[PDB]
Amino acid sequence: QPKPIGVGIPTINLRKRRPNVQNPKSQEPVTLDFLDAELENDIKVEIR
Amino acid sequence: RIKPVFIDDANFRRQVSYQHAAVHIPTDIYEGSTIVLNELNWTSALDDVFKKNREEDPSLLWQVFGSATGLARYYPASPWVDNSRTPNKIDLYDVR
Amino acid sequence: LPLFHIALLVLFMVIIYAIIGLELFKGKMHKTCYYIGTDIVATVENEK
Amino acid sequence: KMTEEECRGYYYVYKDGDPTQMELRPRQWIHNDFHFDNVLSAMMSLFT
Repeated sequence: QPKPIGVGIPTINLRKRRPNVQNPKSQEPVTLDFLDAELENDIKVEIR
Repeated sequence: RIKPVFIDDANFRRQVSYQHAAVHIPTDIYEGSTIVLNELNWTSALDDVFKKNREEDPSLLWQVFGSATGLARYYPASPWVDNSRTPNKIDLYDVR
Repeated sequence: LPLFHIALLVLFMVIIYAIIGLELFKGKMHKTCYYIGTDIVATVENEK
Repeated sequence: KMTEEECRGYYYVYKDGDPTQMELRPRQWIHNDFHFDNVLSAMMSLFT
């Protein structure tokens, strides 16, 4: 899908976020491995 | 400056102008240095190649020259998503 | 040796004014203008 | 920026010293208020 790959659990701190300061959004690529887009056998590893 | 015509297009879900190339300069880089005004002077020769590339294959998406001084000259011309200060969302995009 | 009585008169004026201010302004400077729902104290460019 | 030809354009300032909370400010070549250019200004500065 057209959405950034996630890492870990997100934890935001509301109490530290000024209302109008323009925090950056994202710059990472969408690098989704093959063995993480399907169910992973022992045969699909050898095909990969 | 240039005041572009900006037809609305598909293959780009926005309004583009096939007449000239647009230029992006990082927010904290003065456009008016001698270095910047010398890149805008010799990169102007790219627009004929931009147009000829696009006329040989009309299904072509962005073409960009990203320069080592921070500039990015892309074709076709299309307004940047963020004006730095006209809305309250400032942009940090460096081609480098 | 002569500056004794003057110092003994200053030590009691400081002690009297400490107690007066302790009576009047004790525990009054403890609220301030935070941003709403946040722990970032709100000020302007040169305002302490 | 160290000369007047460089001190043009905009720049980012970071509130609270936080690299994710910034603001655009036009940068300007500012002269001090008590400077030493002529002897009248130097005399004012030395007075203060």
